[PDB]
Amino acid sequence: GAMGSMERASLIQKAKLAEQAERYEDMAAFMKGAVEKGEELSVEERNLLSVAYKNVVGGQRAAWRVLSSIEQKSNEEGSEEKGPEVREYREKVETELQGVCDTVLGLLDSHLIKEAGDAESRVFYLKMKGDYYRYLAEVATGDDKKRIIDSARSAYQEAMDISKKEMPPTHPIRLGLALNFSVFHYEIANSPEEAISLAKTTFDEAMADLHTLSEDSYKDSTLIMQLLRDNLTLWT
Amino acid sequence: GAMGSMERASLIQKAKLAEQAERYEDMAAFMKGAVEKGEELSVEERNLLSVAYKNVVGGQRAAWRVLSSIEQKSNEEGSEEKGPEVREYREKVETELQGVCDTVLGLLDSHLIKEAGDAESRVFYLKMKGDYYRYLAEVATGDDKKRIIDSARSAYQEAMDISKKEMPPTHPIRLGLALNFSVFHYEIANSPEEAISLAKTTFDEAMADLHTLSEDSYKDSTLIMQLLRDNLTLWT
Amino acid sequence: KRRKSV
Amino acid sequence: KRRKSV
Ligand SMILES: COC[C@H]1CC[C@@H]2/C1=C\[C@]1(C)C(=C(C(C)C)[C@@H]3CCO[C@@H]31)[C@@H](O[C@H]1O[C@@H]3COC(C)(C)O[C@H]3[C@H](O)[C@H]1O)[C@H](O)[C@@H]2C
Ligand SMILES: COC[C@H]1CC[C@@H]2/C1=C\[C@]1(C)C(=C(C(C)C)[C@@H]3CCO[C@@H]31)[C@@H](O[C@H]1O[C@@H]3COC(C)(C)O[C@H]3[C@H](O)[C@H]1O)[C@H](O)[C@@H]2C
Ligand SMILES: [Cl-]
Ligand SMILES: [Cl-]
Ligand SMILES: [Mg+2]
Ligand SMILES: [Mg+2]
Ligand SMILES: [Mg+2]
Ligand SMILES: [Mg+2]
Ligand SMILES: [Mg+2]
Ligand SMILES: [Mg+2]
Repeated sequence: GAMGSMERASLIQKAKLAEQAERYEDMAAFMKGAVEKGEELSVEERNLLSVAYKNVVGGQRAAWRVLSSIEQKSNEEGSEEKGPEVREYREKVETELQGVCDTVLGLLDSHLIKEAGDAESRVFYLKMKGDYYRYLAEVATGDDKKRIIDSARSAYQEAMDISKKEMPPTHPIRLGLALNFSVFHYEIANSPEEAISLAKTTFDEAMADLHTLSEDSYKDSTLIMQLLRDNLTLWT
Repeated sequence: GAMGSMERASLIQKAKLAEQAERYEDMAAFMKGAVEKGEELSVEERNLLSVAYKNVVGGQRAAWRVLSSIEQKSNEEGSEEKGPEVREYREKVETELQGVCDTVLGLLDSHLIKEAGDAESRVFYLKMKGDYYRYLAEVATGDDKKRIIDSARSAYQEAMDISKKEMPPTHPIRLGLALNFSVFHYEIANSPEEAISLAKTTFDEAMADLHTLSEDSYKDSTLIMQLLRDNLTLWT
Repeated sequence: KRRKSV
Repeated sequence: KRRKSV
Protein backbone atom coordinates (compact mmCIF):
# COMPACT_ATOMS: atom_id res chain seq x y z
CA GLY A 1 0.00 0.00 0.00
CA ALA A 2 1.31 3.47 1.02
CA MET A 3 4.11 1.72 2.91
CA GLY A 4 4.77 -0.92 0.25
CA SER A 5 8.18 0.50 -0.48
CA MET A 6 9.41 0.72 3.10
CA GLU A 7 11.20 -2.09 4.80
CA ARG A 8 9.20 -3.94 7.30
CA ALA A 9 11.85 -3.32 9.98
CA SER A 10 11.87 0.42 9.02
CA LEU A 11 8.13 0.56 9.39
CA ILE A 12 8.46 -1.02 12.82
CA GLN A 13 11.31 1.24 13.70
CA LYS A 14 9.20 4.18 12.56
CA ALA A 15 6.15 2.92 14.39
CA LYS A 16 8.24 3.02 17.60
CA LEU A 17 9.46 6.52 16.79
CA ALA A 18 5.95 7.73 15.99
CA GLU A 19 4.88 6.24 19.27
CA GLN A 20 7.61 8.17 21.11
CA ALA A 21 6.49 11.19 19.20
CA GLU A 22 2.85 10.41 20.07
CA ARG A 23 2.17 10.40 16.42
CA TYR A 24 -0.33 7.58 16.61
CA GLU A 25 -1.81 8.02 13.17
CA ASP A 26 1.69 7.67 11.73
CA MET A 27 2.26 4.84 14.09
CA ALA A 28 -0.81 3.10 12.95
CA ALA A 29 0.06 3.74 9.29
CA PHE A 30 3.55 2.28 9.79
CA MET A 31 2.15 -0.76 11.57
CA LYS A 32 -0.53 -1.28 8.95
CA GLY A 33 2.32 -1.07 6.46
CA ALA A 34 4.17 -3.63 8.55
CA VAL A 35 1.19 -5.87 8.78
CA GLU A 36 0.72 -5.63 5.03
CA LYS A 37 4.22 -7.10 4.60
CA GLY A 38 2.40 -10.32 5.08
CA GLU A 39 4.64 -11.65 7.82
CA GLU A 40 3.13 -12.47 11.20
CA LEU A 41 3.68 -9.95 13.90
CA SER A 42 5.85 -10.60 16.81
CA VAL A 43 4.45 -9.86 20.24
CA GLU A 44 6.05 -6.44 20.36
CA GLU A 45 4.78 -5.67 16.88
CA ARG A 46 1.21 -6.68 17.63
CA ASN A 47 1.53 -4.51 20.71
CA LEU A 48 2.66 -1.64 18.50
CA LEU A 49 -0.18 -2.29 16.12
CA SER A 50 -2.76 -2.39 18.93
CA VAL A 51 -1.37 0.66 20.58
CA ALA A 52 -1.22 2.62 17.35
CA TYR A 53 -4.80 2.00 16.48
CA LYS A 54 -6.15 2.07 19.99
CA ASN A 55 -4.81 5.55 20.25
CA VAL A 56 -6.09 6.63 16.89
CA VAL A 57 -9.51 5.28 17.42
CA GLY A 58 -9.46 6.36 21.06
CA GLY A 59 -9.09 10.00 19.87
CA GLN A 60 -11.87 9.54 17.29
CA ARG A 61 -14.12 7.87 19.84
CA ALA A 62 -13.56 10.61 22.36
CA ALA A 63 -14.25 13.22 19.66
CA TRP A 64 -17.27 11.29 18.53
CA ARG A 65 -18.65 11.25 22.09
CA VAL A 66 -18.07 14.99 22.42
CA LEU A 67 -19.93 15.59 19.15
CA SER A 68 -22.55 13.05 19.87
CA SER A 69 -23.31 14.61 23.25
CA ILE A 70 -23.47 18.00 21.57
CA GLU A 71 -25.80 16.58 18.97
CA GLN A 72 -28.11 14.91 21.47
CA LYS A 73 -28.21 18.22 23.41
CA SER A 74 -29.26 20.04 20.17
CA ASN A 75 -32.05 17.47 19.88
CA GLU A 76 -33.46 18.33 23.35
CA GLU A 77 -36.82 20.14 23.68
CA GLY A 78 -36.12 23.91 23.68
CA SER A 79 -32.70 23.55 21.97
CA GLU A 80 -32.26 26.15 19.23
CA GLU A 81 -32.12 24.64 15.72
CA LYS A 82 -28.45 24.89 14.81
CA GLY A 83 -28.65 23.36 11.34
CA PRO A 84 -27.19 20.09 10.13
CA GLU A 85 -23.64 20.93 11.18
CA VAL A 86 -23.36 19.08 14.42
CA ARG A 87 -24.88 15.92 12.90
CA GLU A 88 -22.69 16.41 9.82
CA TYR A 89 -19.52 16.79 11.78
CA ARG A 90 -20.41 13.92 14.07
CA GLU A 91 -21.05 11.90 10.93
CA LYS A 92 -17.76 12.97 9.49
CA VAL A 93 -15.93 11.98 12.68
CA GLU A 94 -17.95 8.85 12.89
CA THR A 95 -17.19 7.90 9.30
CA GLU A 96 -13.51 8.37 9.84
CA LEU A 97 -13.75 6.36 13.01
CA GLN A 98 -15.56 3.60 11.20
CA GLY A 99 -12.91 3.75 8.55
CA VAL A 100 -10.23 3.16 11.17
CA CYS A 101 -12.20 0.32 12.63
CA ASP A 102 -12.74 -1.10 9.19
CA THR A 103 -9.08 -0.76 8.47
CA VAL A 104 -8.10 -2.62 11.58
CA LEU A 105 -10.75 -5.27 11.05
CA GLY A 106 -9.45 -5.52 7.56
CA LEU A 107 -5.92 -6.10 8.79
CA LEU A 108 -7.14 -8.65 11.30
CA ASP A 109 -9.07 -10.33 8.56
CA SER A 110 -6.25 -9.92 5.98
CA HIS A 111 -4.52 -11.80 7.37
CA LEU A 112 -3.50 -11.49 10.98
CA ILE A 113 -6.20 -13.76 12.39
CA LYS A 114 -5.95 -16.61 9.99
CA GLU A 115 -2.19 -16.82 10.46
CA ALA A 116 -2.30 -16.38 14.25
CA GLY A 117 -1.83 -19.91 15.57
CA ASP A 118 -0.45 -19.28 19.06
CA ALA A 119 -3.07 -18.40 21.62
CA GLU A 120 -1.26 -15.19 22.52
CA SER A 121 -1.43 -13.95 18.97
CA ARG A 122 -4.84 -15.37 18.22
CA VAL A 123 -6.48 -14.07 21.35
CA PHE A 124 -4.77 -10.74 20.94
CA TYR A 125 -6.09 -10.38 17.44
CA LEU A 126 -9.58 -11.57 18.31
CA LYS A 127 -9.65 -9.21 21.19
CA MET A 128 -8.72 -6.42 18.82
CA LYS A 129 -11.40 -7.66 16.42
CA GLY A 130 -13.89 -7.56 19.28
CA ASP A 131 -12.67 -4.08 20.21
CA TYR A 132 -12.97 -2.63 16.72
CA TYR A 133 -16.39 -4.14 16.23
CA ARG A 134 -17.24 -2.76 19.59
CA TYR A 135 -16.12 0.68 18.49
CA LEU A 136 -18.26 0.22 15.44
CA ALA A 137 -21.04 -0.83 17.79
CA GLU A 138 -20.59 2.35 19.76
CA VAL A 139 -21.65 4.48 16.84
CA ALA A 140 -23.91 2.02 15.20
CA THR A 141 -27.55 3.09 15.16
CA GLY A 142 -28.83 1.38 12.03
CA ASP A 143 -30.02 -2.08 11.02
CA ASP A 144 -26.51 -3.52 11.25
CA LYS A 145 -26.15 -2.53 14.92
CA LYS A 146 -27.10 -6.07 16.01
CA ARG A 147 -24.78 -7.73 13.56
CA ILE A 148 -21.91 -5.41 14.50
CA ILE A 149 -22.57 -6.14 18.18
CA ASP A 150 -22.68 -9.81 17.68
CA SER A 151 -19.48 -9.66 15.55
CA ALA A 152 -17.90 -7.94 18.56
CA ARG A 153 -19.45 -10.61 20.76
CA SER A 154 -18.37 -13.42 18.57
CA ALA A 155 -14.81 -12.24 18.27
CA TYR A 156 -14.62 -11.67 22.05
CA GLN A 157 -16.13 -15.05 22.78
CA GLU A 158 -13.72 -16.88 20.53
CA ALA A 159 -10.88 -14.95 22.16
CA MET A 160 -12.32 -15.77 25.62
CA ASP A 161 -12.65 -19.46 24.68
CA ILE A 162 -9.06 -19.76 23.48
CA SER A 163 -7.67 -17.62 26.28
CA LYS A 164 -9.51 -19.66 28.87
CA LYS A 165 -8.16 -22.82 27.30
CA GLU A 166 -4.70 -21.71 26.54
CA MET A 167 -3.68 -18.85 28.80
CA PRO A 168 -3.22 -18.45 32.49
CA PRO A 169 -5.93 -16.43 34.20
CA THR A 170 -3.39 -13.73 34.88
CA HIS A 171 -2.32 -13.39 31.26
CA PRO A 172 -2.45 -9.62 30.54
CA ILE A 173 -4.15 -10.34 27.21
CA ARG A 174 -6.61 -12.61 28.87
CA LEU A 175 -7.27 -9.99 31.51
CA GLY A 176 -7.45 -7.19 28.97
CA LEU A 177 -9.79 -9.20 26.76
CA ALA A 178 -12.06 -9.91 29.74
CA LEU A 179 -11.96 -6.31 30.80
CA ASN A 180 -13.07 -5.23 27.31
CA PHE A 181 -15.53 -7.98 26.84
CA SER A 182 -17.05 -7.08 30.17
CA VAL A 183 -17.25 -3.45 28.99
CA PHE A 184 -18.88 -4.72 25.81
CA HIS A 185 -21.40 -6.52 27.99
CA TYR A 186 -21.90 -3.50 30.06
CA GLU A 187 -22.41 -0.80 27.55
CA ILE A 188 -22.90 -2.44 24.20
CA ALA A 189 -24.86 -5.62 24.88
CA ASN A 190 -26.85 -4.08 27.74
CA SER A 191 -25.79 -6.96 30.00
CA PRO A 192 -24.40 -5.21 33.05
CA GLU A 193 -24.81 -8.37 35.00
CA GLU A 194 -22.75 -10.37 32.63
CA ALA A 195 -20.24 -7.47 32.54
CA ILE A 196 -19.94 -7.55 36.31
CA SER A 197 -19.80 -11.37 36.57
CA LEU A 198 -17.16 -11.45 33.91
CA ALA A 199 -15.08 -8.70 35.53
CA LYS A 200 -15.45 -10.34 39.00
CA THR A 201 -14.69 -13.84 37.90
CA THR A 202 -11.84 -12.68 35.77
CA PHE A 203 -10.40 -10.63 38.61
CA ASP A 204 -10.79 -13.47 41.14
CA GLU A 205 -9.28 -16.10 38.92
CA ALA A 206 -6.37 -13.79 38.18
CA MET A 207 -5.94 -13.14 41.95
CA ALA A 208 -5.68 -16.87 42.63
CA ASP A 209 -2.91 -17.27 40.03
CA LEU A 210 -0.80 -14.22 41.00
CA HIS A 211 1.37 -16.56 43.11
CA THR A 212 2.78 -18.33 40.06
CA LEU A 213 4.10 -15.06 38.69
CA SER A 214 7.48 -13.40 38.86
CA GLU A 215 7.47 -9.79 40.08
CA ASP A 216 7.46 -8.41 36.49
CA SER A 217 4.52 -10.59 35.40
CA TYR A 218 2.82 -9.84 38.72
CA LYS A 219 2.98 -6.14 37.95
CA ASP A 220 1.56 -6.63 34.38
CA SER A 221 -1.41 -8.69 35.55
CA THR A 222 -2.36 -6.57 38.59
CA LEU A 223 -2.27 -3.48 36.38
CA ILE A 224 -5.15 -4.93 34.33
CA MET A 225 -6.72 -6.46 37.40
CA GLN A 226 -6.96 -2.95 38.68
CA LEU A 227 -8.84 -1.88 35.60
CA LEU A 228 -11.27 -4.78 36.26
CA ARG A 229 -11.54 -3.53 39.81
CA ASP A 230 -12.10 0.02 38.62
CA ASN A 231 -14.98 -1.19 36.52
CA LEU A 232 -16.41 -3.36 39.28
CA THR A 233 -16.26 -0.27 41.55
CA LEU A 234 -17.87 1.90 38.95
CA TRP A 235 -20.57 -0.60 38.19
CA THR A 236 -21.53 -1.89 41.60
CA GLY B 1 -10.81 24.19 -1.87
CA ALA B 2 -11.86 21.06 0.11
CA MET B 3 -14.34 23.25 1.99
CA GLY B 4 -15.48 25.24 -1.04
CA SER B 5 -18.94 23.74 -0.85
CA MET B 6 -19.56 24.37 2.83
CA GLU B 7 -21.09 27.52 4.13
CA ARG B 8 -18.74 29.85 5.78
CA ALA B 9 -20.89 29.90 8.93
CA SER B 10 -21.00 26.04 8.86
CA LEU B 11 -17.25 25.92 8.63
CA ILE B 12 -17.04 28.24 11.61
CA GLN B 13 -19.65 26.29 13.44
CA LYS B 14 -17.71 23.13 12.66
CA ALA B 15 -14.42 24.70 13.62
CA LYS B 16 -15.95 25.38 17.08
CA LEU B 17 -17.22 21.80 17.29
CA ALA B 18 -13.87 20.38 16.22
CA GLU B 19 -12.30 22.55 18.84
CA GLN B 20 -14.64 21.14 21.50
CA ALA B 21 -13.80 17.75 20.17
CA GLU B 22 -10.08 18.63 20.22
CA ARG B 23 -10.02 17.81 16.60
CA TYR B 24 -7.57 20.54 15.73
CA GLU B 25 -6.68 19.31 12.29
CA ASP B 26 -10.37 19.39 11.41
CA MET B 27 -10.60 22.69 13.13
CA ALA B 28 -7.79 24.08 11.13
CA ALA B 29 -9.25 22.64 7.90
CA PHE B 30 -12.63 24.24 8.64
CA MET B 31 -11.02 27.57 9.42
CA LYS B 32 -8.82 27.45 6.35
CA GLY B 33 -12.04 26.73 4.48
CA ALA B 34 -13.57 29.73 6.22
CA VAL B 35 -10.64 31.91 5.43
CA GLU B 36 -10.79 30.82 1.81
CA LYS B 37 -14.34 32.22 1.65
CA GLY B 38 -12.52 35.43 1.08
CA GLU B 39 -14.31 37.39 3.79
CA GLU B 40 -12.27 38.92 6.60
CA LEU B 41 -12.31 37.08 9.84
CA SER B 42 -13.98 38.42 12.85
CA VAL B 43 -12.02 38.44 16.08
CA GLU B 44 -13.51 35.17 17.23
CA GLU B 45 -12.83 33.61 13.85
CA ARG B 46 -9.20 34.70 13.75
CA ASN B 47 -8.96 33.28 17.25
CA LEU B 48 -10.39 30.01 15.96
CA LEU B 49 -7.99 30.05 13.06
CA SER B 50 -4.99 30.74 15.30
CA VAL B 51 -6.02 28.16 17.81
CA ALA B 52 -6.67 25.53 15.17
CA TYR B 53 -3.29 25.87 13.60
CA LYS B 54 -1.38 26.56 16.76
CA ASN B 55 -2.60 23.26 18.02
CA VAL B 56 -1.86 21.42 14.83
CA VAL B 57 1.57 22.79 14.46
CA GLY B 58 2.14 22.56 18.21
CA GLY B 59 1.65 18.76 17.95
CA GLN B 60 3.96 18.56 14.91
CA ARG B 61 6.56 20.72 16.61
CA ALA B 62 6.48 18.64 19.73
CA ALA B 63 6.76 15.47 17.62
CA TRP B 64 9.51 17.04 15.59
CA ARG B 65 11.47 17.86 18.77
CA VAL B 66 11.02 14.30 20.03
CA LEU B 67 12.32 12.94 16.72
CA SER B 68 14.98 15.53 16.41
CA SER B 69 16.31 14.76 19.87
CA ILE B 70 16.26 11.07 18.99
CA GLU B 71 18.10 11.83 15.80
CA GLN B 72 20.76 13.97 17.44
CA LYS B 73 21.25 11.18 20.03
CA SER B 74 21.78 8.66 17.15
CA ASN B 75 24.43 11.04 15.83
CA GLU B 76 26.42 10.96 19.12
CA GLU B 77 29.82 9.20 19.29
CA GLY B 78 29.20 5.55 20.25
CA SER B 79 25.54 5.58 19.10
CA GLU B 80 24.70 2.44 17.13
CA GLU B 81 23.94 3.12 13.44
CA LYS B 82 20.18 2.74 13.23
CA GLY B 83 19.77 3.44 9.52
CA PRO B 84 18.07 6.38 7.86
CA GLU B 85 14.76 5.87 9.65
CA VAL B 86 14.99 8.41 12.40
CA ARG B 87 16.17 11.11 9.97
CA GLU B 88 13.51 9.98 7.49
CA TYR B 89 10.72 10.12 9.99
CA ARG B 90 11.92 13.41 11.39
CA GLU B 91 11.99 14.66 7.81
CA LYS B 92 8.53 13.35 7.22
CA VAL B 93 7.23 15.07 10.36
CA GLU B 94 9.20 18.13 9.52
CA THR B 95 7.84 18.26 5.98
CA GLU B 96 4.31 18.00 7.22
CA LEU B 97 5.03 20.67 9.77
CA GLN B 98 6.46 22.91 7.11
CA GLY B 99 3.41 22.22 5.04
CA VAL B 100 1.20 23.43 7.86
CA CYS B 101 3.33 26.50 8.30
CA ASP B 102 3.26 27.08 4.59
CA THR B 103 -0.47 26.67 4.58
CA VAL B 104 -0.95 29.20 7.31
CA LEU B 105 1.52 31.61 5.77
CA GLY B 106 -0.34 31.09 2.57
CA LEU B 107 -3.62 32.00 4.21
CA LEU B 108 -2.06 35.03 5.84
CA ASP B 109 -0.64 36.01 2.51
CA SER B 110 -3.84 35.08 0.60
CA HIS B 111 -5.35 37.26 1.80
CA LEU B 112 -5.75 37.79 5.50
CA ILE B 113 -2.90 40.27 5.89
CA LYS B 114 -3.59 42.50 2.99
CA GLU B 115 -7.23 42.89 4.02
CA ALA B 116 -6.48 43.31 7.74
CA GLY B 117 -6.79 47.05 8.29
CA ASP B 118 -7.57 47.26 12.01
CA ALA B 119 -4.54 46.93 14.23
CA GLU B 120 -6.11 44.04 16.11
CA SER B 121 -6.51 42.02 12.96
CA ARG B 122 -3.30 43.18 11.35
CA VAL B 123 -1.14 42.58 14.38
CA PHE B 124 -2.83 39.28 15.02
CA TYR B 125 -2.10 38.11 11.52
CA LEU B 126 1.46 39.40 11.51
CA LYS B 127 2.06 37.76 14.80
CA MET B 128 0.80 34.52 13.30
CA LYS B 129 3.02 35.13 10.27
CA GLY B 130 5.95 35.64 12.62
CA ASP B 131 4.96 32.48 14.51
CA TYR B 132 4.71 30.27 11.43
CA TYR B 133 7.97 31.57 10.05
CA ARG B 134 9.40 30.96 13.44
CA TYR B 135 8.17 27.39 13.36
CA LEU B 136 9.77 27.10 9.97
CA ALA B 137 12.88 28.61 11.53
CA GLU B 138 12.83 25.96 14.21
CA VAL B 139 13.43 23.21 11.71
CA ALA B 140 15.33 25.19 9.20
CA THR B 141 18.94 24.07 8.80
CA GLY B 142 19.64 25.01 5.19
CA ASP B 143 20.58 28.12 3.25
CA ASP B 144 17.13 29.65 3.73
CA LYS B 145 17.41 29.51 7.54
CA LYS B 146 18.46 33.19 7.63
CA ARG B 147 15.73 34.30 5.29
CA ILE B 148 13.10 32.31 7.19
CA ILE B 149 14.35 33.84 10.45
CA ASP B 150 14.31 37.30 9.12
CA SER B 151 10.80 36.74 7.64
CA ALA B 152 9.77 35.77 11.19
CA ARG B 153 11.61 38.84 12.44
CA SER B 154 10.13 41.09 9.87
CA ALA B 155 6.60 39.95 10.45
CA TYR B 156 7.05 40.25 14.24
CA GLN B 157 8.60 43.68 13.92
CA GLU B 158 5.81 45.00 11.75
CA ALA B 159 3.32 43.54 14.22
CA MET B 160 5.29 45.09 17.12
CA ASP B 161 5.39 48.46 15.33
CA ILE B 162 1.65 48.56 14.71
CA SER B 163 0.79 47.13 18.11
CA LYS B 164 2.99 49.67 19.83
CA LYS B 165 1.34 52.42 17.84
CA GLU B 166 -2.18 51.23 17.93
CA MET B 167 -2.75 48.98 20.91
CA PRO B 168 -2.58 49.43 24.63
CA PRO B 169 0.41 47.79 26.27
CA THR B 170 -1.93 45.37 27.95
CA HIS B 171 -3.58 44.23 24.73
CA PRO B 172 -3.50 40.40 24.87
CA ILE B 173 -2.39 40.32 21.23
CA ARG B 174 0.27 42.86 21.90
CA LEU B 175 1.41 40.88 24.92
CA GLY B 176 1.22 37.58 23.08
CA LEU B 177 3.12 39.00 20.11
CA ALA B 178 5.84 40.32 22.44
CA LEU B 179 5.99 37.05 24.29
CA ASN B 180 6.52 35.19 20.99
CA PHE B 181 8.81 37.72 19.51
CA SER B 182 10.88 37.57 22.66
CA VAL B 183 10.95 33.76 22.32
CA PHE B 184 12.01 34.25 18.70
CA HIS B 185 14.82 36.45 19.97
CA TYR B 186 15.71 33.96 22.56
CA GLU B 187 15.85 30.76 20.67
CA ILE B 188 15.74 31.58 17.00
CA ALA B 189 17.73 34.80 16.61
CA ASN B 190 20.20 33.90 19.37
CA SER B 191 19.47 37.24 21.07
CA PRO B 192 18.64 36.26 24.63
CA GLU B 193 19.31 39.77 25.72
CA GLU B 194 16.85 41.21 23.34
CA ALA B 195 14.42 38.42 24.32
CA ILE B 196 14.74 39.35 27.97
CA SER B 197 14.57 43.14 27.38
CA LEU B 198 11.53 42.66 25.25
CA ALA B 199 9.80 40.38 27.77
CA LYS B 200 10.71 42.76 30.67
CA THR B 201 9.71 45.94 28.95
CA THR B 202 6.56 44.38 27.64
CA PHE B 203 5.66 43.05 31.07
CA ASP B 204 6.41 46.39 32.80
CA GLU B 205 4.50 48.48 30.31
CA ALA B 206 1.56 46.11 30.62
CA MET B 207 1.77 46.33 34.45
CA ALA B 208 1.55 50.13 34.30
CA ASP B 209 -1.61 49.99 32.18
CA LEU B 210 -3.48 47.28 34.15
CA HIS B 211 -5.31 50.07 36.01
CA THR B 212 -7.24 51.13 32.92
CA LEU B 213 -8.71 47.66 32.55
CA SER B 214 -11.98 46.15 33.66
CA GLU B 215 -11.70 42.91 35.64
CA ASP B 216 -12.26 40.75 32.50
CA SER B 217 -9.59 42.58 30.47
CA TYR B 218 -7.33 42.56 33.55
CA LYS B 219 -7.55 38.79 33.67
CA ASP B 220 -6.76 38.43 29.89
CA SER B 221 -3.67 40.64 30.06
CA THR B 222 -2.20 39.24 33.30
CA LEU B 223 -2.59 35.74 31.89
CA ILE B 224 -0.12 36.63 29.12
CA MET B 225 1.91 38.79 31.46
CA GLN B 226 2.43 35.65 33.45
CA LEU B 227 3.79 33.88 30.41
CA LEU B 228 6.24 36.81 29.99
CA ARG B 229 7.12 36.38 33.63
CA ASP B 230 7.54 32.65 33.20
CA ASN B 231 10.00 33.30 30.43
CA LEU B 232 11.84 36.01 32.35
CA THR B 233 12.13 33.51 35.25
CA LEU B 234 13.32 30.78 32.98
CA TRP B 235 15.81 32.99 31.24
CA THR B 236 17.30 35.00 34.06
CA LYS C 1 -15.38 7.63 36.22
CA ARG C 2 -15.19 6.44 32.69
CA ARG C 3 -15.09 2.64 32.67
CA LYS C 4 -11.79 1.20 31.67
CA SER C 5 -10.93 -0.79 28.71
CA VAL C 6 -7.50 -1.66 27.56
CA LYS D 1 10.52 24.63 32.07
CA ARG D 2 9.72 25.00 28.44
CA ARG D 3 9.55 28.70 27.58
CA LYS D 4 6.10 29.94 26.85
CA SER D 5 4.72 31.22 23.70
CA VAL D 6 1.14 31.88 22.97
C1 LIG E 1 -5.30 -6.46 21.78
O1 LIG E 1 -5.45 -5.82 23.05
C2 LIG E 1 -4.18 -5.52 23.57
C3 LIG E 1 -4.22 -5.23 25.11
C4 LIG E 1 -4.68 -6.43 25.91
C5 LIG E 1 -3.98 -6.27 27.30
C6 LIG E 1 -2.61 -5.67 26.95
C7 LIG E 1 -2.77 -5.11 25.51
C8 LIG E 1 -2.20 -3.76 25.11
C9 LIG E 1 -0.74 -3.30 25.31
C10 LIG E 1 0.08 -3.54 24.05
C11 LIG E 1 0.11 -3.71 26.59
C12 LIG E 1 -0.64 -2.99 27.72
C13 LIG E 1 -0.06 -2.66 29.11
C14 LIG E 1 -0.91 -3.41 30.13
C15 LIG E 1 1.47 -2.61 29.33
C16 LIG E 1 -1.04 -1.65 27.16
C17 LIG E 1 -2.52 -1.53 27.46
C18 LIG E 1 -3.11 -1.00 26.16
O2 LIG E 1 -2.07 -1.19 25.10
C19 LIG E 1 -0.89 -1.77 25.63
C20 LIG E 1 0.51 -5.22 26.67
O3 LIG E 1 1.82 -5.18 27.28
C21 LIG E 1 2.98 -5.10 26.43
O4 LIG E 1 3.04 -3.83 25.74
C22 LIG E 1 3.44 -2.66 26.49
C23 LIG E 1 3.60 -1.51 25.53
O5 LIG E 1 3.54 -0.31 26.31
C24 LIG E 1 4.54 -0.26 27.41
C25 LIG E 1 3.94 0.68 28.49
C26 LIG E 1 5.87 0.25 26.81
O6 LIG E 1 4.85 -1.55 28.07
C27 LIG E 1 4.73 -2.79 27.28
C28 LIG E 1 4.58 -4.10 28.12
O7 LIG E 1 5.73 -4.41 28.91
C29 LIG E 1 4.26 -5.32 27.25
O8 LIG E 1 4.05 -6.43 28.11
C30 LIG E 1 -0.26 -6.25 27.52
O9 LIG E 1 0.62 -7.32 27.60
C31 LIG E 1 -1.52 -6.77 26.86
C32 LIG E 1 -1.15 -7.22 25.37
C1 LIG F 1 -2.08 35.30 16.70
O1 LIG F 1 -1.71 34.95 18.04
C2 LIG F 1 -2.87 34.80 18.82
C3 LIG F 1 -2.57 34.87 20.35
C4 LIG F 1 -2.01 36.21 20.78
C5 LIG F 1 -2.46 36.38 22.26
C6 LIG F 1 -3.86 35.74 22.29
C7 LIG F 1 -3.93 34.86 21.01
C8 LIG F 1 -4.53 33.48 21.02
C9 LIG F 1 -5.94 33.10 21.56
C10 LIG F 1 -6.96 33.06 20.43
C11 LIG F 1 -6.57 33.80 22.84
C12 LIG F 1 -5.63 33.34 23.96
C13 LIG F 1 -5.96 33.34 25.46
C14 LIG F 1 -4.97 34.29 26.14
C15 LIG F 1 -7.43 33.38 25.94
C16 LIG F 1 -5.30 31.90 23.66
C17 LIG F 1 -3.79 31.82 23.72
C18 LIG F 1 -3.41 31.00 22.50
O2 LIG F 1 -4.62 30.97 21.62
C19 LIG F 1 -5.70 31.68 22.19
C20 LIG F 1 -6.98 35.29 22.64
O3 LIG F 1 -8.17 35.42 23.45
C21 LIG F 1 -9.45 35.17 22.85
O4 LIG F 1 -9.60 33.78 22.48
C22 LIG F 1 -9.85 32.82 23.53
C23 LIG F 1 -10.14 31.49 22.90
O5 LIG F 1 -9.93 30.50 23.90
C24 LIG F 1 -10.74 30.71 25.14
C25 LIG F 1 -9.95 30.03 26.29
C26 LIG F 1 -12.13 30.11 24.90
O6 LIG F 1 -10.95 32.13 25.54
C27 LIG F 1 -10.99 33.14 24.48
C28 LIG F 1 -10.73 34.61 24.97
O7 LIG F 1 -11.74 35.12 25.84
C29 LIG F 1 -10.58 35.60 23.80
O8 LIG F 1 -10.25 36.86 24.34
C30 LIG F 1 -6.10 36.48 23.10
O9 LIG F 1 -6.97 37.56 23.08
C31 LIG F 1 -4.97 36.81 22.13
C32 LIG F 1 -5.59 36.92 20.67
CL1 LIG G 1 -18.43 17.98 8.37
CL1 LIG H 1 9.10 8.22 7.16
MG1 LIG I 1 -5.57 3.68 5.81
MG1 LIG J 1 1.22 -18.52 12.44
MG1 LIG K 1 -0.42 -21.22 27.49
MG1 LIG L 1 -4.28 21.81 3.61
MG1 LIG M 1 -10.29 45.05 6.10
MG1 LIG N 1 -6.23 51.05 19.66
